[PDB]
Amino acid sequence: ELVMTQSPLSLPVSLGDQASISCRPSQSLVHSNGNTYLHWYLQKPGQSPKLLIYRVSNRFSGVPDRFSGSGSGTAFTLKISRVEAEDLGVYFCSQGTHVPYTFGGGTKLELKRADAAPTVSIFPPSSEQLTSGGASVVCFLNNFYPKDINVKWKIDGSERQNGVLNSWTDQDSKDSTYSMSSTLTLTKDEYERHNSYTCEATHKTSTSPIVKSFNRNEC
Amino acid sequence: RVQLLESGAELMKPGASVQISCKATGYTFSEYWIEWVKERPGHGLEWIGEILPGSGRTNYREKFKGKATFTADTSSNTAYMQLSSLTSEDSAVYYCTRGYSSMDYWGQGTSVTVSAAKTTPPSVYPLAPGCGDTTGSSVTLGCLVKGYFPESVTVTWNSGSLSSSVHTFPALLQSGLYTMSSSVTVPSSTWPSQTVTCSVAHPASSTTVDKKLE
Repeated sequence: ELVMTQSPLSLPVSLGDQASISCRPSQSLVHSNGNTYLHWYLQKPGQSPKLLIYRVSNRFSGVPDRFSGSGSGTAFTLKISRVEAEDLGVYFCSQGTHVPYTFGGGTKLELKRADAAPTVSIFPPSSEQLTSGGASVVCFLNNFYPKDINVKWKIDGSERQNGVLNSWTDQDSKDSTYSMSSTLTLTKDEYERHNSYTCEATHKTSTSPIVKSFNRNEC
Repeated sequence: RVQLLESGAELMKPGASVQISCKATGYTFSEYWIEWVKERPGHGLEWIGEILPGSGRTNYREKFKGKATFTADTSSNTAYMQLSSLTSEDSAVYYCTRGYSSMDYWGQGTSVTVSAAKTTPPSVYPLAPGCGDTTGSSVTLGCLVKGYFPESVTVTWNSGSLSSSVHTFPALLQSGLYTMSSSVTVPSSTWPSQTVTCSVAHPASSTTVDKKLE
């Protein structure tokens, strides 16, 4: 083994700029043969990723001029100078001087945007779900930016439940915002065992975390 | 010029094992390491293990020795991965690969999903704001889908009337069953003046549903 810390996890870059995205292994990658073995790959949504620069510096076949690859020690960089649409995705840096072949975390390249406060909407449970002895609650945190966003369900405040399914979204085409669902899942009864729940979302746009509530009671 | 094609994605019951193959067109077999990698959503890439065809030589990640087997039929130019004693954590996409001082060319992708499940249709629960909360601009709505199998879910949530922001959230894989929503942005005036309705369409069973909300 030997770690590969892709120094930066999300590159929010508007088109037409440089793209440093560093990758540091754990040990020497210099085999006792002489050549080191850091290597780059780009993974396009839906497809088996692919070979960028191989053997650290060396550029591949059918592969743009706009990619720089250079390093030494515990420091290796990949630099795309004129990023342009077809280059958007993730970039696994790799290692191959030591068994086994560790793959880095994968930094990504997403469209740049300026912040955009998330819109939350809680919807209560439907009587037919109610009817199967089940009961869900879902608070949608729609069309917003940047990604990082946690959402705690202080059902009636104290208890921090954790029977949660989080569904994200690959960035928006004509918006470049994201949107999410959160489905705290209850035992029908569990549900009919409380009066009002609250969905709490904390996303650095607000000081005071956007909270929405739902009254099982007066309704 | 060279190609690596893989068999098509499967659905396997636990215990039972699969045979993924990796046919290579465009060169001599017996010289390049036939690599295989694990792509699990979340984990990333787990190099599984090497093997060069011809010599019959092998190489495994300690982790995988005993779970995987690699064979190659030189006169058929196929590669092999047998994952015996299957399970919930093997459910992922697997790639074969030609790689040397690099991971030269990558196969397309075989998906392998482990699940106990037997085909079943989406129990459709309609998310509609209840007693007097949400007020103003867009009345947002939704249609949740609680449990079913397999991925064949498609929602025609064509608006209720005057609306567009339609979000289709991904599918979680929990307890071997599937559960995802849909969500819409309809402005006050237009609702309930006319009615919005979803249609959950699960062709894996030729069963479909239409449900008006409120």
